[PDB]
Amino acid sequence: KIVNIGAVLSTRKHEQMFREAVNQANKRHGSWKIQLNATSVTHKPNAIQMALSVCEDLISSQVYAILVSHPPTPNDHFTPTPVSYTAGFYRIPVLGLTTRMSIYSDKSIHLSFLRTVPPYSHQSSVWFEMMRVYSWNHIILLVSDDHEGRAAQKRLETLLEERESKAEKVLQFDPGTKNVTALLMEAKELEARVIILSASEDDAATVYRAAAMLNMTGSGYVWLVGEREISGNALRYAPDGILGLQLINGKNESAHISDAVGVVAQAVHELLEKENITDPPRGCVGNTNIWKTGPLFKRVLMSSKYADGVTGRVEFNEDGDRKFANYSIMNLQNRKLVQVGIYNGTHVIPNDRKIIWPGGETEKPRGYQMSTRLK
Amino acid sequence: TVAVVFSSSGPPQAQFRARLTPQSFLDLPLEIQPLTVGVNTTNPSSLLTQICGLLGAAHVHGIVFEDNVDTEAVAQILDFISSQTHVPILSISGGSAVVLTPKEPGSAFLQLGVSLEQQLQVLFKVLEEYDWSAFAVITSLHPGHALFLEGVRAVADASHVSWRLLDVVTLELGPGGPRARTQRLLRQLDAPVFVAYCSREEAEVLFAEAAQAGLVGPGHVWLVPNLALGSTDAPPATFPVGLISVVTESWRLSLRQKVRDGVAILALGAHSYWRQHGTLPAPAGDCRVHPGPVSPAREAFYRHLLNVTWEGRDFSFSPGGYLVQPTMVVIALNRHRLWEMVGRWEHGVLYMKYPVWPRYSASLQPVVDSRHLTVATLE
Ligand SMILES: *[C@@H]1O[C@H](CO)[C@@H](O[C@@H]2O[C@H](CO)[C@@H](O[C@@H]3O[C@H](CO)[C@@H](O)[C@H](O)[C@@H]3O)[C@H](O)[C@H]2NC(C)=O)[C@H](O)[C@H]1NC(C)=O
Ligand SMILES: *[C@@H]1O[C@H](CO)[C@@H](O[C@@H]2O[C@H](CO)[C@@H](O)[C@H](O)[C@H]2NC(C)=O)[C@H](O)[C@H]1NC(C)=O
Ligand SMILES: *[C@@H]1O[C@H](CO)[C@@H](O)[C@H](O)[C@H]1NC(C)=O
Ligand SMILES: *[C@@H]1O[C@H](CO)[C@@H](O)[C@H](O)[C@H]1NC(C)=O
Ligand SMILES: *[C@@H]1O[C@H](CO)[C@@H](O)[C@H](O)[C@H]1NC(C)=O
Ligand SMILES: *[C@@H]1O[C@H](CO)[C@@H](O)[C@H](O)[C@H]1NC(C)=O
Repeated sequence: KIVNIGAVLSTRKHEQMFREAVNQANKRHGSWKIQLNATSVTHKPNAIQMALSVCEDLISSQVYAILVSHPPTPNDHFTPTPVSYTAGFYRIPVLGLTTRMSIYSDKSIHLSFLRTVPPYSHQSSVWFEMMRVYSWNHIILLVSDDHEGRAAQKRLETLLEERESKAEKVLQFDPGTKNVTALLMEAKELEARVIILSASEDDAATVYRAAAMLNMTGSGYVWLVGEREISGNALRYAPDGILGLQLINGKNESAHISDAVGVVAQAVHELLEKENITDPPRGCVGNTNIWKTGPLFKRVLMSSKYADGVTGRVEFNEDGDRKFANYSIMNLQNRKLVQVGIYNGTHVIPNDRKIIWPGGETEKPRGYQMSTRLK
Repeated sequence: TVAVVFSSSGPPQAQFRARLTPQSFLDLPLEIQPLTVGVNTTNPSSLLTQICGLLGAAHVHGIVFEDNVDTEAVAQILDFISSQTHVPILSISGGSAVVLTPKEPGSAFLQLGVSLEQQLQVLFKVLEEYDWSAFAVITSLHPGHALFLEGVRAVADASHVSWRLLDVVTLELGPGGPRARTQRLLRQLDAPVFVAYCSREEAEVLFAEAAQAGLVGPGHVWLVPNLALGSTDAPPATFPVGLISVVTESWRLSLRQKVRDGVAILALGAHSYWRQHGTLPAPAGDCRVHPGPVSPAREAFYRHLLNVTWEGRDFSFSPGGYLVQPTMVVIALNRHRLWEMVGRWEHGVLYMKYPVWPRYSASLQPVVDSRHLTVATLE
């Protein structure tokens, strides 16, 4: 039989790069039983035009799976949503391989959606781990008000309540808001001396500037942030010594395609060795009934382990996301990011360099300076 | 201007033609001349193509939706459309009645229903009134069950009862699955009342297993939320007698009456704007051609549309787009396989009609108890 899968990509060169990968995938373990195809489209400015073009792709092929990317990001959020609503109507399993928004994990809204990269919510796992290793026990949290930030608040709390630590003074602020010094002053008389930031590239620049007038960047105090906090217009204003972090091979946009076709190909062979495969419907128009075996496809696709992954081991969790991902810690010295360690799945192993704390010292500055003057 | 969309029909087209001419049907003080658009075979292509095709002309100032139940994916599409074209929309139907909790940051979906938590609030009033105070929770692996499972534990803490819950069970109830494993978990159960949460397709499978395991007779009674029931009127087989579910006030009404309520909200909100700020907020909506960079004026009309009272009812909405404090009712399945209104819930206090639960039997024939007797006193 002929199994047809499609994808949506950015550049025509990448689309041809995609087709080359499926050819090598076919020659890897293929046979005379089932053969494969590929089909590709390109982005458009108006999302409504994309949605119509999405099932212009669908009428032309018995699509079994879709792929989506957003290498050009005038809107990093609204680019991969039109494909999800259109394909999710027929339970077509759509895979996304470069998108880090946390909204796409709520499966009640998006019925079928998978990933090959963990989102921003899973970032706080490394934050808590560094706390245990470095023995920091009094933290100040600082988060935005959008759903992108509120997810981090819940993630840290359940990870800390398992040991009954109860982090103190979680502060919120409206996104896109200037003059946050009315909020920082409330965090000026607090005992804890370590701040954890999680916001957007536009808000992070403001708080970095706002901290310059409060001596919040001075010695004794230690900052630690997320991936998006130090990649953008805010890096120029960032204070030195911020122990940020990054992804190992994110934004590659090329190794993911090789990984995505490998896991998909293993799934279609594993599934087709069964009964009652019925094929998807032909046509955006003229049909109203969902693919009768769509949920079955997503069910088997969840636990499909993959060994020879260019990015590494590929596996999925209960909600659907790449688990056991890699994280590479940074540190800002003389306006240049330098690696100071590696996070590998569960633990952290730093070596080969000495961490430069923001004040310029060379000894680990502990927090919790007991305020002698009481109220 | 107000638009009306028909998205599902066993052809009422006499009623559709009845809504063509009446530009003076309503008594609301506004230009309520409606334009109607019909839809056959609702789907992402036809729904998207026709919606701004009609919006491309006549400068309509809002849309009103209606469709059939058992379709759920059409809920997000309407939200997606309103995020771009920046036009307020209102859904009064069964299909898009179920509430989506996360909505797009700049959308104006304005759903018409009740949240999952609010339904649980009314049920626990019923449960405590008869003082059953002991239940077991059964949920399938349906999207959104984790949200529901937090509802019971949170509500059971903000109350003054022991609320001795025995156990919680989870089991896959699709077309394919191991019935023996579910049989093992079902037979190993003992509880007076059950609170189950499942979709309609799971419900038929679940209650089929219930009778085989002997969990249907007068020794038990079931509670399910608004989702699990049928369309509204024709319950299938295997639904046990004595079912309980909470449904909003418009449970029993005519489709033509619902539309008049829908147009009333848009008309009353529009006229209320003219009195306060003035002169008919700018009605404008466009499809793909340069849509929605930012909304500095229509967003101000959004707030005016939230609070509205009409014909002695309160329709105040929440930023989440679902009704706040509606006059919910409770229905039950009697011994004629129909639905009978049992008790209202108005202004925070729960009324009733049966002082005691009549508990049926295998073949009607009401069951009545020696140890229970009616006492008459005075002050
Ligand atoms: C295997 O994949 C190939 C390559 O995608 C499939 O050929 C493609 O077939 C579609 C359907 O007719 C063609 O789409 C049409 O293209 C014209 C070009 O102007 C366009 O105007 C139409 O609106 C329509 O979209 C597509 O062009 C064609 N591919 C190429 C490179 O020409 C083939 O059918 C697949 N076969 C199987 C069994 O999966
Ligand atoms: C009921 O709804 C009306 C309808 O708009 C509300 O009118 C708003 O009133 C507030 C009060 O200052 C203004 O700030 C808003 O701008 C008004 N809406 C506009 C101009 O679109 C009214 O406030 C609501 N509540 C009550 C109690 O009447
Ligand atoms: C706004 O910024 C000014 C800086 O000139 C500051 O004095 C003022 O306190 C800020 N506003 C608030 C509410 O703190
Ligand atoms: C710290 O801030 C105070 C006022 O907030 C300012 O007067 C002082 O100069 C700052 N410290 C330094 C070292 O600049
Ligand atoms: C992306 O990943 C591939 C494979 O890991 C690697 O060869 C390549 O150098 C990376 N970068 C780019 C820009 O392709
Ligand atoms: C990524 O994590 C794996 C897991 O231990 C590790 O072996 C590898 O060196 C890490 N870095 C890569 C693949 O660049």
